[PDB]
Amino acid sequence: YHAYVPKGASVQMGETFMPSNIATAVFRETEAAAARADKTKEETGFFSQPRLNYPVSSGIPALFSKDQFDMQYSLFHRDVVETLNRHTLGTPLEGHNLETVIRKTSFDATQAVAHTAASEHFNYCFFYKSLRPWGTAPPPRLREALQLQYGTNGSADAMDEVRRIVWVTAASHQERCGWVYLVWSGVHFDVVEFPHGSCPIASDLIPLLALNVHESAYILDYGTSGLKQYVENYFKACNWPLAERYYLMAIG
Amino acid sequence: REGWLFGQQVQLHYHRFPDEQLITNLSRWRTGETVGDIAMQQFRNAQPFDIED
Amino acid sequence: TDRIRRYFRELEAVHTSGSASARGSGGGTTAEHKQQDQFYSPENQPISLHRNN
Amino acid sequence: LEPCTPREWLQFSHRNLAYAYNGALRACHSLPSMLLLYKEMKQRGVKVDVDTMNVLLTRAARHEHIQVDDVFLLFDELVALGARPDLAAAETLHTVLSHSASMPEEWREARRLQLVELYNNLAMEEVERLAPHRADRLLKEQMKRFRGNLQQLGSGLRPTVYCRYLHTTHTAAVLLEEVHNFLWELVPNDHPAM
Amino acid sequence: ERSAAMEEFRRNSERYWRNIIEG
Amino acid sequence: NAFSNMLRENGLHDTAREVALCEAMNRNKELA
Amino acid sequence: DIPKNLEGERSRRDLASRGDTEFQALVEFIEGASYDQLISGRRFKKVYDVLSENDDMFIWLCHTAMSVLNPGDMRSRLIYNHLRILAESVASGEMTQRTAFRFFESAVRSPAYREIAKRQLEGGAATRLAGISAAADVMRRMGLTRRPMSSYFELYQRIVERSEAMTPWGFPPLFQFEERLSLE
Amino acid sequence: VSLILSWDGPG
Amino acid sequence: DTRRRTLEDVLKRLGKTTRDLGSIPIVNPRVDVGLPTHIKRNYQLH
Amino acid sequence: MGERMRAIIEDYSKGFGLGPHGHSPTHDTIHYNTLNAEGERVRDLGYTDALGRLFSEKLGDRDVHQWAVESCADGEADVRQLLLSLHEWRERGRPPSLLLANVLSKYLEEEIAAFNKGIPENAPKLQLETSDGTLAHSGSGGSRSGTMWADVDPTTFALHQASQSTRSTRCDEPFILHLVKRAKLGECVTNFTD
Amino acid sequence: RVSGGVYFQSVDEYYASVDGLDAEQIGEVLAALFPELNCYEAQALVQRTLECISRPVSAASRQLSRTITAEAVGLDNAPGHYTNFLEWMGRLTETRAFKTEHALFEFSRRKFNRDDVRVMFENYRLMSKATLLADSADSYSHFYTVLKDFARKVAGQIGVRIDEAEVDPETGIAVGRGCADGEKY
Amino acid sequence: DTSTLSPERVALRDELARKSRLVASEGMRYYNIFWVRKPLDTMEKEYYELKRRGVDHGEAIRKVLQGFYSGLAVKKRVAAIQAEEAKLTGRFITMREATVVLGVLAKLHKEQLTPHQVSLLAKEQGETTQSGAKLTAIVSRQVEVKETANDSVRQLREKAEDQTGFPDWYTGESPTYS
Amino acid sequence: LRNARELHRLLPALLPLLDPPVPTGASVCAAHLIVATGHVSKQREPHMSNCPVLERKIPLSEIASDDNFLKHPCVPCLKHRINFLASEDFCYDFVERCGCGTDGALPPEWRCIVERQFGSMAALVEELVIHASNRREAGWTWLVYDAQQAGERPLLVVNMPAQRSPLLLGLWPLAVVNVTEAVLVEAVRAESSGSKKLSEIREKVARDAVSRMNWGFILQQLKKAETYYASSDRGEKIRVHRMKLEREAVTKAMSGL
Amino acid sequence: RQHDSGVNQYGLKPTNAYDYINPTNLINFGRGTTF
Amino acid sequence: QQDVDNFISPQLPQMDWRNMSARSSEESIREEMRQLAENDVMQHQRV
Ligand SMILES: [Mg+2]
Ligand SMILES: [Zn+2]
Repeated sequence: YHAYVPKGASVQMGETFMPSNIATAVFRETEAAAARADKTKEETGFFSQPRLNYPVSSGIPALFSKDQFDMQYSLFHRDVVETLNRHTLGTPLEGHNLETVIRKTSFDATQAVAHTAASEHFNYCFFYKSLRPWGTAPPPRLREALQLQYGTNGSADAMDEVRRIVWVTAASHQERCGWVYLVWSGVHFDVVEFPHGSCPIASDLIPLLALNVHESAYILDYGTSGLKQYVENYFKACNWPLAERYYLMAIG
Repeated sequence: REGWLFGQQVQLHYHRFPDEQLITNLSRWRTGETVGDIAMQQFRNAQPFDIED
Repeated sequence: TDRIRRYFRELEAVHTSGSASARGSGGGTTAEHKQQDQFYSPENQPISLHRNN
Repeated sequence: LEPCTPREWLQFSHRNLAYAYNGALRACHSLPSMLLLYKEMKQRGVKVDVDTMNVLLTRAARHEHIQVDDVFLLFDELVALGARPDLAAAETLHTVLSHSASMPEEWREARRLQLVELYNNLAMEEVERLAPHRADRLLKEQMKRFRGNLQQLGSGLRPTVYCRYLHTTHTAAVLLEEVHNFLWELVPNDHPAM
Repeated sequence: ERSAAMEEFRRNSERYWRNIIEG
Repeated sequence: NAFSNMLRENGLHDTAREVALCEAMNRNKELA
Repeated sequence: DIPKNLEGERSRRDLASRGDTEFQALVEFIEGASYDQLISGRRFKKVYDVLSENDDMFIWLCHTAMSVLNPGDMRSRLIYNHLRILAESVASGEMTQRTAFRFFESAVRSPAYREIAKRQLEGGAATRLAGISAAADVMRRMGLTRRPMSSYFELYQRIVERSEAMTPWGFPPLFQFEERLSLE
Repeated sequence: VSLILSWDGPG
Repeated sequence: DTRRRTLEDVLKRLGKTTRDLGSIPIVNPRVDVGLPTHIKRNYQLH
Repeated sequence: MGERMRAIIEDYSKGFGLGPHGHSPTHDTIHYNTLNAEGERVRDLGYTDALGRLFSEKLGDRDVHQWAVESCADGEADVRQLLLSLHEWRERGRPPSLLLANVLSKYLEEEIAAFNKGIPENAPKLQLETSDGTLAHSGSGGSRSGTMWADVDPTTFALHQASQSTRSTRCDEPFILHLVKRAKLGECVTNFTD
Repeated sequence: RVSGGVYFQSVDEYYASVDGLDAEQIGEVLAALFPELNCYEAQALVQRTLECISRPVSAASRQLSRTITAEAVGLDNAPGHYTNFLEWMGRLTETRAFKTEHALFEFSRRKFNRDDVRVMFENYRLMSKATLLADSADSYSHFYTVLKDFARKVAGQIGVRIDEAEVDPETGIAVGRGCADGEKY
Repeated sequence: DTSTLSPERVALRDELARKSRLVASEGMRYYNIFWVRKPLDTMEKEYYELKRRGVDHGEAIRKVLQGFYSGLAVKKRVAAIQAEEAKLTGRFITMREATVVLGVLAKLHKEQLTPHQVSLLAKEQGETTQSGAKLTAIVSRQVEVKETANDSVRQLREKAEDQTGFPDWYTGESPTYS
Repeated sequence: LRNARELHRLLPALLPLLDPPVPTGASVCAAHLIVATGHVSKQREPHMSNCPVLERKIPLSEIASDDNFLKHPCVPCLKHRINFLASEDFCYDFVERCGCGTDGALPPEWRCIVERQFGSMAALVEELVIHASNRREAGWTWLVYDAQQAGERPLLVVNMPAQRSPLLLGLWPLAVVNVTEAVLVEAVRAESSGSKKLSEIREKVARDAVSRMNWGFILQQLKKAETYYASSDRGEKIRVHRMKLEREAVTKAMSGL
Repeated sequence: RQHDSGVNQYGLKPTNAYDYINPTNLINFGRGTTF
Repeated sequence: QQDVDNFISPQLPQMDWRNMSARSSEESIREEMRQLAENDVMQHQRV
């Protein structure tokens, strides 16, 4: 039955609390839903939004309400993908990897649209892959690598120091449009800030963690001034072992 | 079994399927070597002339 | 096609010899390359490799 | 490969193994992976090269946390092993010298002295190489390079190398222009002149 | 485990076990 | 350069390096 | 070439301790570089024959991937099982390649097949990716190769070389497969 | 050195 | 690994082998730990 | 022998029932786990509680048994019980019994209050409350412990958290020796069967 | 228009021609020229420009980046998960095992010579029975241990022998020998 | 293999595709991307659309083609409008700057360079880039001539104050601070 | 929005370093701040050693809070933060002056110039709409005057990266539209309220920002402008400054002699 | 197996009744012939 | 031969902006459209 139930709604048990009116309204909505599904099926381009590995029907724990996250996923991001698709067709960039779109539109105007869109799509993707719903404890090997650089004579000081430096970098980005990354230069760790429409792959770093510092990201919940609280929460919900395994693959 | 023209045992072509240029060039394609590539465009689907009276 | 091949072989030839300005004690060629390859040979600058000159 | 049969003994030499190791050295992108290969080629007796010194010193002076002291140490050791310092190597040392003001002044002046010594020896060796060929223009350019790189270090070509130079000239113009060059080498550029 | 018997366990084990099987 | 040159040839590189370091040490507050 | 029979304890013991023959052949070829032996064309022949033991099996699969316009959707469990079974029957000699191929194209797919094909294809040539991912999948899940990659590599390589040939994906019916007279 | 070779580590 | 005696070889040289300690709280004879430790590791099991 | 083996294995290991897409694993046209898409989905998620690591963080180094005698005064609860339940909760990841939940609640209250301190209004909190009878953490919304899962089979969970080096190995050996061996030989010492 | 006719098949050939000049070295030149650029983006600019003029680079870094995005995007709405099989099939072309295979294939065609064999031989002799037992586990990698340099050769030169001097310390005499007709002279 | 395409269709979409290659290439440049709608089809659809509203052959064709072209016009207008913004963001580059990048790579190759020489070239190009001035003079002696140079940051300043030398040139209204 | 306080606290630490342009004074208008703080040369003023924003010891937005940095400030950082604050609230303020949808009275002269330039008022509506609509980022979009081609094209529309001011390019700002994503977000959530795709709601904000404009204000802007480029002292300052540039070319060319 | 289906151990494999009576044809043609 | 006769002139992208705004006016894009619709006509040349 899964196929036949429209995209948004949930399939559940009858409590028979339904008046006939809203019972008819529902079938109407379902009819229209079938219609807009038919048009979305043809409006589909080459690139598409990522499947989320975790249920977001409720918010992402300790971090987001349902509405915040869903305003990212199903509003800004889905738009970015619309633009990306619109401008990667009719051009030499048709039907290649996300990469070779990111990489061959780098550093230039007149492909500026395509590049911005592509790198945005990536940033979002990697952002979702960067959040593990109840949060993880950062693994020993990564803890060791991080200690050798940031740690000043304290136990796993590298963790509070990294989670400090990130806050700092986030607040030091004034535009409130962009991305904060923890990346591997190939010779060392560091925390970078990328403006909107730029990604770690265009600058050929290897990304470990992503943080969304777009204002749109924290505005529904933490308000205009609430960025510090936001980042602090992100570390309750971030995904460390990802960053770790990426790090180890970079090393060999 | 013979073709009519010169008596060939096969029907002539250069390419047949949509993917063969891609699938043949695959690691090039992931690499992004093929982006502006005009050889995989120009001749990708190119077929023989009709040599016939 | 061959025209193109030859044009771009002789061109970068003239940018191997024509890039020699600071090449005398320059980095552009290795010290060991100064050692081995700076001698006249069949691939470098033969006298003639053929009879009936 | 260690030879086994006489036929292989004829393909073998230490001086050539140098080339092989230099190749294997330019391959590695990081200093620490290089230090292993160098340790080996040092241990198994291998003739060591200008090339080896360039590819080692460059990628040592790049490496982020290197204590400048060790780069210089490494250089001297390579020289102890019979590698002939050249312009590239010395120049890398020049750059390495400029980037460390964090060292004590006695250190910086010691290594400065050594480096000036080095440039003058190189310029000498170079004039003596180029002299018999009647190369005058090229020679002159090389000398301009040496002069230039010495001035940044707050010195110049010593009188002696200038004597050796002047005696080998052919055109008159170059003679006088070289004397001129030597005098200007002493004074700053704003100095009173006729 | 912080008692004297344990302090004796570390210096000589065989006596410890022997008088554990007997005792 | 009299001293360290001798020591480098006579087998002591480290003493030679430190003595040259010490000579330039001297020269630094001789000249300035 | 008398194939041994399975027998009592010694033959099964010898099946057990057998180990990798493909690596053994290679060792024995290589060992001709030892000072006390020569380099043998026979040792190399034995190497070759163990590398290519399957060989033609791969060849067969090429044809199923590249020699058939519109072999349905090759991901669906149905056509997939057809392919699987026929492959395992080309290996182990239970069927001729010709018979297995003619089986494969005449295998049962779906009612009104052509008229459903008019809803996807113009001139009836499907896309070849599903076919190759399938034909590598079969050889992997069947135990065909000792080392896993070899299946995929050989199948891929053999296609890429033929890509440059005049009229690459058509074949004369008589020389395509096993028949009395053959190609050199 | 005896200790360094013989020691258990929790306390 | 050291020159310490396990409970194990003590048993081997007494000719006992693991069945005879039956009223003793020890289960694994090959560990290096005291009797009190052995008792605390198994405590939640009874 | 091989084919018979494969047949038996493929038959005993085959799945049945209905998957998340509503169909059997053997269904004709529609598929599950395409290109190890679920394997990766487990890779990057991981099976762990938030409660689990809050606890393992606060407790830190010190003895499990010690803490379990601490958290119980003589009259609180049987140590055997909460020891059992703790063992079954940490490894073999399970929902904690309301015994263990009450103990943990009055132990960890400051770390839970600190993890709950910044959260927005409509987002999931972390709360230990047994007000409802059942323990299955598919019941609470996963908000009881920090769990993202309804159920994880015990063995797999245990392999996962033990693949985390933080899980404490017995090390009845001399400590420093143990760590040295682990560093020098690596875990590749078991690559060898000899 | 700029360089005249300088052309190079790939990036490392350029880095061959300039000899000892790396990415970031130039990266500082471009980080000075375009002020607002980052330090990372400066090198990046160079690499992207070179890679446009020639083929893309072959590097473990770029490989990792590719893997990372491929798995950051995940499954796709393409019908057969088409671009995903594209992705995965391409990815395994750069695998260790695939390279081993390529070597064995080239081997079958007799593309080697004696020296490659003796190289393979001494690569074999270096293993213990234990090393074999550990590397027969993957059922491939031992073929890699043996064939490593042959593989590196397929997918990827001492000039003249320079000796030391043979001289009598005392008399300073050296001794050579010539011949013709094997006999007469 | 039999073309599902009836000869009329063949004539139509073939003719459409010969009038513009962009329309033909669009969906399939390299391999066929078959889960995306394609211009050739969309255009055929609205061609028949026109025909049954009684528009004739030629006019319907040029009209549909005009539709595609005006859509494309919108698209590439947006592209340029953003390209502008992104160039004055400073980290994006069109060809006239890339000529400077190729300039560097070419200069490095032509005269074989030492790392030292390179770091040098970097710092004096930093000086040029920032402190460098428009209106520079050469001495021909008596008579000395001044001309116009390349770009720099100081120049970029001077363009912001209207070459006046002062930050205050705007007499319009703004916020105030005391 | 209002930065008046943080700049009230920051400014006295900037003004002694600005005396090149002018020294300490009571009234400083944000425009002149922006332009004097606009393009920073790495070469002249670098990051002072132990720059607390460089090693990420302090965040850039917090340098206003602690006074140890206000004693010995790092000029490029201070400059950057001041630049951002001043430009941004110049924008907000400006929009509150342009955001008056009160009078629907449309001046004759404004039309007189606009139809000469665009060909109708609808054309200008459309310019503002598609320049605000399609943006590489959420910034501000400006309608400004430039003296350069001014006879030909008086006006143009520039959508500036983030909060960057157009004064920085030498253009005379006339009007402004706020597309900053605070506005997109609150627009989206004011739609689900009552008694959807991003592209079209963002453009809805574009074309309903245009209909709320006050044109009289733009008339006074444009008049102020033309008056200014008409002025004598403009020509004078130009002459005297370029005179300086010439003298400096001559002396820098004489120094090497 | 190791080689062709239409050629056995001793030569061409003799399918029609012409080859059982005239089995020169199995192995001979011309001067150029190999096994 | 070098002496007889005697490209890293730094070009900032922000100094160009006027020429960029020149192309966002639909005169020039009317132009590019006309230009590109002329050259889309199926060339038979190829080199
Ligand atoms: Mg004959
Ligand atoms: Zn600073």
